Amino acid sequence: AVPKKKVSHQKKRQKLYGPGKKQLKMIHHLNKCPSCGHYKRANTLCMYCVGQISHIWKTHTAKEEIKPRQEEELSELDQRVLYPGRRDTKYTKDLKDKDNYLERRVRTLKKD
Amino acid sequence: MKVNHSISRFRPASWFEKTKIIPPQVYIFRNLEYGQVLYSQFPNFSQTQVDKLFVRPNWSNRKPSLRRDIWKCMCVVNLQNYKQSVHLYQNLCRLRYLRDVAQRKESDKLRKKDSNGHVWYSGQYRPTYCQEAVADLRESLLKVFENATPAEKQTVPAKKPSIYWEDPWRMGDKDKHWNYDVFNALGLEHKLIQRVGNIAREESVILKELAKLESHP
Amino acid sequence: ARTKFTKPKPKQPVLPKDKIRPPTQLTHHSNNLRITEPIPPTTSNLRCPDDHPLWQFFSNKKFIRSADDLPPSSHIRPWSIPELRHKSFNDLHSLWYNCLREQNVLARENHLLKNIVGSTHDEFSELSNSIRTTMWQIRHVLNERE
Amino acid sequence: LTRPWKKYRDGELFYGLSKVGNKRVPLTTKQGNKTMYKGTRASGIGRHTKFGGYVIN
Amino acid sequence: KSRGNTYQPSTLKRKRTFGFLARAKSKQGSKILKRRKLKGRWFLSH
Amino acid sequence: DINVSEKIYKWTKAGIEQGKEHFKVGGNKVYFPKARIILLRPNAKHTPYQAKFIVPKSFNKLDLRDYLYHIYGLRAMNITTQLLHGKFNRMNLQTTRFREPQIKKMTIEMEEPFIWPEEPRPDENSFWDSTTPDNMEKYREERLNCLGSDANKPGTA
Amino acid sequence: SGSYQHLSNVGSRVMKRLGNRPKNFLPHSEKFIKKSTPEFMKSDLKEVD
RNA sequence: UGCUGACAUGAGUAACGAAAAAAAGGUAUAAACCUUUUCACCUAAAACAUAAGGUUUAACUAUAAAAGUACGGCCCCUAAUUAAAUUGAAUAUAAAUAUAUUUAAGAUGGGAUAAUCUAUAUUAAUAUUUAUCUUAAAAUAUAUAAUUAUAUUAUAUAUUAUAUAUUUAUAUAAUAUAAACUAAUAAAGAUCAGGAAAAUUAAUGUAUACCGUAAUGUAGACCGACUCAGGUAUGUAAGUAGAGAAUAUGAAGGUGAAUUAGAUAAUUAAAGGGAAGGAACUCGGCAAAGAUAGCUCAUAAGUUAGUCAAUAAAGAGUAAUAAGAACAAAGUUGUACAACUGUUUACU
RNA sequence: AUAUAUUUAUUAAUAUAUUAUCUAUAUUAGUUUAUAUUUUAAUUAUUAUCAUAGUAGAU
Ligand SMILES: [Mg+2]
Ligand SMILES: [Mg+2]
Ligand SMILES: [Mg+2]
Ligand SMILES: [Mg+2]
Ligand SMILES: [Mg+2]
Ligand SMILES: [Mg+2]
Ligand SMILES: [Mg+2]
Ligand SMILES: [Mg+2]
Ligand SMILES: [Mg+2]
Ligand SMILES: [Mg+2]
Ligand SMILES: [Mg+2]
Ligand SMILES: [Mg+2]
Ligand SMILES: [Mg+2]
Ligand SMILES: [Mg+2]
Ligand SMILES: [Mg+2]
Ligand SMILES: [Mg+2]
Ligand SMILES: [Mg+2]
Ligand SMILES: [Mg+2]
Ligand SMILES: [Mg+2]
Ligand SMILES: [Mg+2]
Ligand SMILES: [Mg+2]
Ligand SMILES: [Mg+2]
Ligand SMILES: [Mg+2]
Ligand SMILES: [Mg+2]
Ligand SMILES: [Mg+2]
Ligand SMILES: [Mg+2]
Ligand SMILES: [Mg+2]
Ligand SMILES: [Mg+2]
Ligand SMILES: [Mg+2]
Ligand SMILES: [Mg+2]
Ligand SMILES: [Mg+2]
Ligand SMILES: [Mg+2]
Ligand SMILES: [Mg+2]
Ligand SMILES: [Mg+2]
Repeated sequence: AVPKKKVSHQKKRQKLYGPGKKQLKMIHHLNKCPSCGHYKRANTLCMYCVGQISHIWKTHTAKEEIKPRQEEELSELDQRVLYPGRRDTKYTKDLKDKDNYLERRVRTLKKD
Repeated sequence: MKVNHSISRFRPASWFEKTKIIPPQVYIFRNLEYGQVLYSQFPNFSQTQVDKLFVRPNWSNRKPSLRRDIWKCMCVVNLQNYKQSVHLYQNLCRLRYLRDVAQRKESDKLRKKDSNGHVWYSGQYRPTYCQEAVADLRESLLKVFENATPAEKQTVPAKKPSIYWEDPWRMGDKDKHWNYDVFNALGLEHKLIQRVGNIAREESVILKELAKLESHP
Repeated sequence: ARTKFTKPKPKQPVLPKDKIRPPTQLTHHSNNLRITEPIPPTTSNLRCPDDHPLWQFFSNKKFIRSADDLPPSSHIRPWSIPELRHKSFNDLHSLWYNCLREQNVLARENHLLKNIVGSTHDEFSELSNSIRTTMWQIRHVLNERE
Repeated sequence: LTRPWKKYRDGELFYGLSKVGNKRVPLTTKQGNKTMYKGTRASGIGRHTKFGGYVIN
Repeated sequence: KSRGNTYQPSTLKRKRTFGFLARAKSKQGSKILKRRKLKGRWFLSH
Repeated sequence: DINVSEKIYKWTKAGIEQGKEHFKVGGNKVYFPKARIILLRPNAKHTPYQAKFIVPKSFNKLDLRDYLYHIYGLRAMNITTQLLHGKFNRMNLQTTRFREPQIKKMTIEMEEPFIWPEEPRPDENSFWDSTTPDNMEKYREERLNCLGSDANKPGTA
Repeated sequence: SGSYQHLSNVGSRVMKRLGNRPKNFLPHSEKFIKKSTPEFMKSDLKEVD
């Protein structure tokens, strides 16, 4: 149940890169988005076109933010004396830097 | 053995007049760590009142501890009659129950929410509770007075109800709040608590001395 | 355990209506009591005086002195031991506490700078050290005099 | 996931940097049994009473 | 039963039986205190 | 005739009325103190009638009351101490660990409210400008962590 | 950069060791400081104790 | 089976460590972070308060607030015990040191006042553990001061009406559910016979020291190499139901995880059902299956007389007569060894 | 009870929508329950979850 001899360069390579199943395949099923105009996968939907429509829904069916009447009537001075600034920890500071561990999808290339 | 003290039960008006321990008035205390507020019928408060007031404690409105070092008296309201004092105490407690259990959803949207959607806090201190107590006291007082208002001399001109804050800052503006005609009808006066000695250290002597003055007769 | 052979327990006794003591309270809270928005405290109700002693912890009522406001190093020099020898105990006492008062002001500024901004300008630190030099020079003169 | 920016195990601790180190550091006030009393040279005034109080001299 | 948890911390015992005074107030304790000092060790005792 | 607490109140009232100490002056006279106290900005849990200080560690509650009255003329009615802890720290994992200094802070209740001055805008005070130091530290960490091919990656400093 | 270190002197032994580095091994630290600073406050001259 | 450093093979293989999740929005950056709703798990805990411990990990640098009255340490006092301490010459001993007496230290323990809120200082004089049984009487129901049966055996504070110094306190008289539970004297059974130590008045006096206080604390915040199914002290631990802190649900709270998404091949583990046989299996009924009350009756032989046997086996009473939660509840006998309850090989 | 339309005269009523079936005092110290007291604090019908797939009978 253990290797009896070190596996040579030849055996290792032909085992991993030899067969056709282990090697990844060319993506031949790409089409042109009827709406976006760019590349898209066959029998799927264009993410950008889907994304922008979802954006339209979001901005037209968004719930108004709850802004209590009490807060907007306070002067800057009362806000400072009543809601002083506070310092954030390393975990909290890193969490706000969301551009270092979250990233948006990439716009697909255009198909002619 | 007298296990039961003056503060164990809820003392009605009949008890107060027979005993006459204090003039008709309701003390309002605040907590200096969690920022919560406790309503008391006496200058002293114990665990029974805390339990009867914080019935629905969660990570935001945690149940406070009966550690006297972090409780301070915020406002002492004096009322013309003992019936008024008892009626105010009941009204204040009802709002706390409504605001904590019955109508928590509608109370929440009125509170100030910071980023992440939580109620604003600097540590475990949330000022919204103190502000809520002031607003509830104003509303309870208004509902207390509207029920009974002789508008005349029944037997003797009643003493003008008054209010005793620690500092004028705690109460809101005198114009957009605490300016309804009803209060002016009874001549509610906004007065400040005597501030010479160690307030917290010598609160008991202050409250009695203010109690004697309140009972002018 | 609640077996199928269990029978319901008898109902609790009930005091007859003719002997029940009337409660000491009949009226209660108001059922027309509505929730109002919180009322914040406002500083417009305050009268914070302009002569308030804590102002001695600030320089000309300023949060933190800038480079221009701070006394430049060229124009300044700490006292010298011979100079202090020509001073009476009362005057040396007066100088000591004046040194201490500005030391408190500079300490407040250093802490604010080094705990929030983090800058290493240490202009305030150097000024405090110069005052500290004078303070011990005063102490030396008194001991030598005694 | 305690830290959303660390999806996989990288050896990071739950808190702090190292779980081990010197323990021979001098004692302070905040640490010790409930009967410990370090002190801060801030009280050399008065005399403890027999009951367990204090009397300012 | 499971082992490995032989060290159960306690500041009182740790200081009383391995502390500085727990060794500075005895002949044998002093000897090891000075041996560590001669070797140049930073942390003489607990 | 009267309780102890009532007498304490009377003494404080008497002191204020006569323009004299509202406390009892001790007999150990310090003629040239070297203690410095740092004023601290208010927290949310405070009121405009209080003030917080970073006092020396070996500083009694009575000491601050005398310190304020005799040097500044400010009278503190109630003084209360909060002594903080010291977290373990190490500039690098190779060095010995030692606790951060313990800082003693006391809060005082006063008679005349105080409101701090407005903080400078970033365009007038050279010292009060947090962009430069934070930017340098970001540059510091970036160049200490760039190991291999990340040397050519553009920096955000 | 809140550390409260300026208000006290804790770790005297460690601070002395760090601040009194052997002179033979200064080039070890000189490389560290140089590689970790912007070009517009760095001079090509050796420092002085 | 050489020492140290670097890099290979096993190999992009095993594994990602008890588990319920889903949509919308922060955000045309999210399975993993935050919010709202739905669903679910823990609920005599995975909740709430704590002790010890610890790289402060917390709701964070502007940060954990105490004269005391249930707030602890600190301080007074000591137990087990400890001590380069004290006693021509305490005793003994190759040195180290040991012994006896004093003194000092040592909590896991003891320490008056208190919401009608309380005052600790200086001077002077002189209680091991354990139960609330029986009779009595009042009061109640059927019957006729006689009899049967029945809750109660003692305190805990409100109201009404009277008498005292004069609306403050006491006293008197009458009214006021049941089941648990709490501290105090009461009364009393057994032998296993149950800690040590530190006054009252009279006058004067009190400007209230220092430390602890965050969060985790049946655990991702301590001991276990690990964000380890292991170890870790205390009090509450909603209701419904029950003898019960068992078992079932769960109000409120917390929570649903450094792995996800599909088919679930052979095979493995943990479970459910199984015709006709029913131990033929197997070293060996190992494993699995088997419960006709849980309350009230009844209960043999033997025997050391102890319902030991015994929760005896079978049996009976209570709606069940086809069944429908969970938990408690798993037969009889002969022989060898040992009287019995207990202890033992941390890890065969 | 609030809000919008209609009728009536800001009261009352109809229609619609939303929300809730709480709470507080007494019965001698604490908890639970029960009753009386205060308020407006409802009955039905059909679902759902948990108890081994809770369990039995079918399929
Ligand atoms: Mg107090
Ligand atoms: Mg601790
Ligand atoms: Mg080990
Ligand atoms: Mg030992
Ligand atoms: Mg403290
Ligand atoms: Mg070799
Ligand atoms: Mg393989
Ligand atoms: Mg495989
Ligand atoms: Mg796998
Ligand atoms: Mg999303
Ligand atoms: Mg259970
Ligand atoms: Mg239960
Ligand atoms: Mg907890
Ligand atoms: Mg002693
Ligand atoms: Mg103890
Ligand atoms: Mg804690
Ligand atoms: Mg806590
Ligand atoms: Mg664990
Ligand atoms: Mg550990
Ligand atoms: Mg629930
Ligand atoms: Mg938790
Ligand atoms: Mg997991
Ligand atoms: Mg079968
Ligand atoms: Mg069959
Ligand atoms: Mg066979
Ligand atoms: Mg066979
Ligand atoms: Mg078996
Ligand atoms: Mg027989
Ligand atoms: Mg069983
Ligand atoms: Mg035989
Ligand atoms: Mg045996
Ligand atoms: Mg046995
Ligand atoms: Mg064994
Ligand atoms: Mg469940």
